[PDB]
Amino acid sequence: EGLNLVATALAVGLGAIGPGVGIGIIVSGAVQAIGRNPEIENRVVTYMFIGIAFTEALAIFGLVIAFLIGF
Amino acid sequence: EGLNLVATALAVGLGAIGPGVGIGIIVSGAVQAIGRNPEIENRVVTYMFIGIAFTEALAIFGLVIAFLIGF
Amino acid sequence: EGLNLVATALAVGLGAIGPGVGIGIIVSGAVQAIGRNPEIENRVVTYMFIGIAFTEALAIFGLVIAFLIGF
Amino acid sequence: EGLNLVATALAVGLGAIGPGVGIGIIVSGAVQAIGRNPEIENRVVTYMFIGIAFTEALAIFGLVIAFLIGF
Amino acid sequence: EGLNLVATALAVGLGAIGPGVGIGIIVSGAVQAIGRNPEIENRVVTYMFIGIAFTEALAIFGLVIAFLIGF
Amino acid sequence: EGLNLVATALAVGLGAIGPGVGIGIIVSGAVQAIGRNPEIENRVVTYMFIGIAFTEALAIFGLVIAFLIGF
Amino acid sequence: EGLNLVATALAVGLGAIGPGVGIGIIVSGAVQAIGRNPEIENRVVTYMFIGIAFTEALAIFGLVIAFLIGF
Amino acid sequence: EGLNLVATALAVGLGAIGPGVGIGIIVSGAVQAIGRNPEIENRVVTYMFIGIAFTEALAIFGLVIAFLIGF
Amino acid sequence: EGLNLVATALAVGLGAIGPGVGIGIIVSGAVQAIGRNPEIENRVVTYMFIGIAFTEALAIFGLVIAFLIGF
Amino acid sequence: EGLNLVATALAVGLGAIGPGVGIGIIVSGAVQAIGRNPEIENRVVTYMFIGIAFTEALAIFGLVIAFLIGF
Amino acid sequence: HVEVAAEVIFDGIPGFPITNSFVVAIIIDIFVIALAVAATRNLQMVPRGLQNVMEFILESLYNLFRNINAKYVATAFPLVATIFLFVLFGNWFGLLPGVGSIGVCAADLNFTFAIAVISFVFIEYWGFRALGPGYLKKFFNTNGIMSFVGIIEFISELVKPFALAFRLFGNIFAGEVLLVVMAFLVPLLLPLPFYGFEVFVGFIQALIFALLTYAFLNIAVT
Amino acid sequence: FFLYTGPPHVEVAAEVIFDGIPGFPITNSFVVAIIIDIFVIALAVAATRNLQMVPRGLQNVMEFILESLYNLFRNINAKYVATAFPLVATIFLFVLFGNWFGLLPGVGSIGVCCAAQGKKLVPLFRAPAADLNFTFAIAVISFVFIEYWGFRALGPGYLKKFFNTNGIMSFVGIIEFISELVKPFALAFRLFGNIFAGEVLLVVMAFLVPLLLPLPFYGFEVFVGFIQALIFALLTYAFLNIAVT
Amino acid sequence: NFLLLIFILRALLYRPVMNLLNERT
Amino acid sequence: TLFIAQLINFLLLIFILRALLYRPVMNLLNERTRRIEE
Amino acid sequence: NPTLFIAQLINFLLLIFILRALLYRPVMNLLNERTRRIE
Amino acid sequence: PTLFIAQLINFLLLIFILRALLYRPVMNLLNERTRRIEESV
Repeated sequence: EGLNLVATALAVGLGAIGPGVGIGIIVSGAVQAIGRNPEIENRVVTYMFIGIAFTEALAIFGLVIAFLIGF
Repeated sequence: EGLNLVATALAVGLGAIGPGVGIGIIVSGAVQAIGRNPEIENRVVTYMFIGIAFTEALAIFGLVIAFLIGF
Repeated sequence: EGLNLVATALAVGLGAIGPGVGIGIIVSGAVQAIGRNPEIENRVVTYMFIGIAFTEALAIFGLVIAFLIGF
Repeated sequence: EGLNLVATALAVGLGAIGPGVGIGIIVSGAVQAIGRNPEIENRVVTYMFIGIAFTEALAIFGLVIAFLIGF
Repeated sequence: EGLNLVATALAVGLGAIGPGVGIGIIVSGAVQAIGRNPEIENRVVTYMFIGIAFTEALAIFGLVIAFLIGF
Repeated sequence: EGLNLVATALAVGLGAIGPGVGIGIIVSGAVQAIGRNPEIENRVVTYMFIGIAFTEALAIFGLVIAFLIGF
Repeated sequence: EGLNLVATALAVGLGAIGPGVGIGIIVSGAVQAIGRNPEIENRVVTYMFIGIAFTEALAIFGLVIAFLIGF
Repeated sequence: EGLNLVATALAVGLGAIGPGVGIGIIVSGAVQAIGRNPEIENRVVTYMFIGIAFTEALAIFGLVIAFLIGF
Repeated sequence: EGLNLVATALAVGLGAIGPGVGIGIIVSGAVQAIGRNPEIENRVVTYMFIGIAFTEALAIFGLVIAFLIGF
Repeated sequence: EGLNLVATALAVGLGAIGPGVGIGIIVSGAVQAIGRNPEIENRVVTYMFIGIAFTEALAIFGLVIAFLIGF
Repeated sequence: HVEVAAEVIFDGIPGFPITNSFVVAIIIDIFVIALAVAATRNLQMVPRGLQNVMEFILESLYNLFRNINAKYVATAFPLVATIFLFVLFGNWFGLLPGVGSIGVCAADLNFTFAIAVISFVFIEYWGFRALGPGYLKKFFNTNGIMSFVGIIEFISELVKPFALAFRLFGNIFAGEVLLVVMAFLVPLLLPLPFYGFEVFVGFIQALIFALLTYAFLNIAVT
Repeated sequence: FFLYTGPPHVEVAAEVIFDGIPGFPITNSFVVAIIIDIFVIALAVAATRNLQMVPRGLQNVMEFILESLYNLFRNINAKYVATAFPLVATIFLFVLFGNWFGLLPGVGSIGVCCAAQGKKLVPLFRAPAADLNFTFAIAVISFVFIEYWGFRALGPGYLKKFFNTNGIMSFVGIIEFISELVKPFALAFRLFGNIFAGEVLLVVMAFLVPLLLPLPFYGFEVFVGFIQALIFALLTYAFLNIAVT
Repeated sequence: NFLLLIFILRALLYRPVMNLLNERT
Repeated sequence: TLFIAQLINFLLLIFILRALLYRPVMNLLNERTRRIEE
Repeated sequence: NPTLFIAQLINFLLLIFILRALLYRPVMNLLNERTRRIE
Repeated sequence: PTLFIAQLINFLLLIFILRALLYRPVMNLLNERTRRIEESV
């Protein structure tokens, strides 16, 4: 009927707006902390990736919901 | 009717956006704090972890409702 | 007229939108404070926990609305 | 019809997104000041309670309509 | 029909996120200022309560219509 | 037809959905600059009021348009 | 039918939050700028009203078009 | 019919939402930086003009889209 | 009933929304940095320009797809 | 009808918003670090590149699903 | 079972036989008169409680007004003083003081806007009194290119009191609706201190209305 | 530049199967996984070569990659930096291998018998990474390994991680455990969403104007695949450390 | 009705204002 | 019969408020009264 | 599906064992020898 | 199919473009490895 397509579109659009500014401020804070001190930069780089991955997982859920709707 | 599909879409999407920017703010603040003072490290990292858990609780609340509507 | 499913979906998602980044910002302020003053954890984390307590409860109310669909 | 439940859902969602982030900003602003100096903690907590009360008034504003539609 | 009923929800629910984040930010800045300088403790409170006098009206602007549209 | 009511509610809901957050930043910047320099006053207050008036004009336009279409 | 009133609603509501809070961001930054250094105020006098103009130039775009919608 | 009217309304509103907050941040950052130090005015004014041009580009794209839809 | 019209309008608006809110923060950071030190000089101009071009590509879609709908 | 075209529009625009705002904070934090210890320029270049890369990954997710709906 | 209703009446028209708003106002006035009588005749040099109303409220409000707008406060002392010691008192009388609109056998629309019109009178007369043409300053003047919305700001000043009246009508009515909802479902107030939250919100709203009137006067000053 | 022709059509699917099913059902994804494993084994054998401390000779590149991975893991944690090192390195250069060969000539067209009939021309490709079974299996193995490590290192504390988290009032109980359970599902879905989306972009975005549109897109896709492999490898160790912590 | 209560409260406060002024001196 | 429930709610709220503010409100009033001192 | 998933899991485990048998495993011993010689 | 030919052409062009810059990076990595080997002595 085409409303399934609208569902997929809305799902992926929300799943994109979700982590956009999230990962943006993630890497912004990471590079800010790196600028503060390049000694512990490795430790904070290790830590920021899990915060990236959680938002990525949320976006992936939003994306695969659309695929499940399509099939 | 497609309302079920658009229901799942709205559920997962609106429930996957707030937690995303939440993760962003969480880990951003955590990385500035750690760069400024990494002595606390795990001591505050654990508090960062429980904050991650608190927002992931809302994320999975949205996800499980989307799954329940899907089935 | 399956408006109930889209209703509960929008309710849970767009009620969980808020407390997500709310929890993000509370723990961002708290992690900065701990990076400055750790030893206030008896008070400050309480102000965390108090501030946390109001957030999800509001979203919890939205979750109750979801079960009102089951009623 | 189910449009009444859709109304309740939209009302509670939009009346929870506001205070849901509002209280987070309340406590965040309080906690940065607390971390800066934990000496004005009494006044900070009082004004934080004032902001919490205003946000709770907003939440009640957006919440009572959900039961009103049920009437 | 119930389209008037959902219109009431549009009226009451909307006009809350803006004023909600405003209610957060106003006291966040106020307590930051009072922590940085306690001697302005009077003026900032006034400069706090003026913001109230505007922002809550916005929410009331949503509320009153929600009743005018309701009856 | 209640579609006119839906339009009025959406307009007023969008007309008064944040003007307190924009001013929310206004008051925070004002009090922060006052804390930074308590000597300056009135000049910042005058700009403060000018910003308030320019911000609330859009909400006034939204409310007056809602009234015009509601009668 | 009332879809023209819906057009008026979207014209006045959407496109009002954006410039409405852009005005606040503009004025606040000027406030801390003049607070940190009041000797540049005259330049700020030039900088404020032009920017406040341009953002308002966007807002009136949503306004007069709505009047063109009103015919 | 009326679909074109609400189309133009949505177009202008969603084309005015972005550049509004955009130019707000533009002018806030520019005035803060020029308040930091003089002797970089001409260059910051050129960058301000670059920012206003880049925002008004999208603004006029959104405008001319609705203008062409009007015919 | 003119679904392509509202499709074009929504595409254009929701493609033009992003770059405005991007470029503001984008150039605010750079101009503040150059005010702190003109040392980076052209180097910061290069770091800036390419980044802005990125969001331009997204805006391209917000036109091009609509143009495909428009022609 | 054009409801699938409406879906394409919603998908592309609401997928453009996420990375569109995210990259702004990304490169802004990058240039802020440049103004604050550009010694990490080698690190920021790589770090800003991966941060923006995740954003255009989300954006290309939105674009490819929009094309699939157009397919 | 929700049974809430709107008590909107006409101030210009004569009082209704029921007159709920008038009855509540009379009850609040009687309570205030009793409180004043208990502290006027039974007043000492250092009374406790009886003089605490005058000290911690009236003197505190006067000091706050002087800190905000000194001298001007003296000119408009009663203006905020009448705003104070009222509305809140009505809210306390309206906070289900016994019957609470249940088994009886500020929300008023006109009353609020009449108070807004009275506040407009503060700008109508005392407003710009020190200037006279002060209402025309920065409004389509030679610098009107930088003050084009200055008239609109006055229009905002024209809508600022009425919106304040909306704040008076709203929240107070909302609180009653919330109380009625709690009565209809989940009785005995609510899990949160619903009565206490409503009372605190009403007191804060009355104080905010008084502060808003004072700030409007200060903005009219300059 | 102009793209006069070449834009025949666009067609995509969830996954592709292969032959050999009669003896043992085999999917094109299993064939791609076997090819990736064979390539990894050949690289290891060549990297081993004489193994007589031979500098450069390509081997040094693999040695440097392994050393970088080991240093990253050691910085992440040290309790299991040795035993779990091969487990973490298993994902590395294999998920990267799945990201690899996605840009091969006719990668989305390998195994097509033929646009004329397309009768049983199931693509003998199905990049392993663009398959839900492989990603789900890898995430399940990672979740099992993390749980086993948490229970063996501090299993009382692993249950005390949530149940004993805060027995009084609320606890991380039922929340952190739910988040960890979702993360295995999230880890499985992240690779499922990745690769497939890239391949989809290559099929669809290059379906119109197959000139310089697929080049930057593939480059971004290659970078994204490498970053995703590194992110999964680091995230497994991070989850293990968080369980240990 | 508001004006009469306002005048009564004004008289009561003027008496309290006089008492407070006497106490201050 | 909602009147009984409303009266019970009002009485419980009044009692809880009195129990909570017997110390702080009375202490503040006593401090304000002793503020004159002398 | 589930049979294919089980087969993929078995293949991944076998690949890990074959790698852990030599791939990286030989580099490990070699890396440790290099680190010891670094002393 | 012609899609395979187009993908092959695009892959060849992308490989050439990537190698034009990877020649410097691979050389830098090899130089670092050789420097470490020399430092081993």
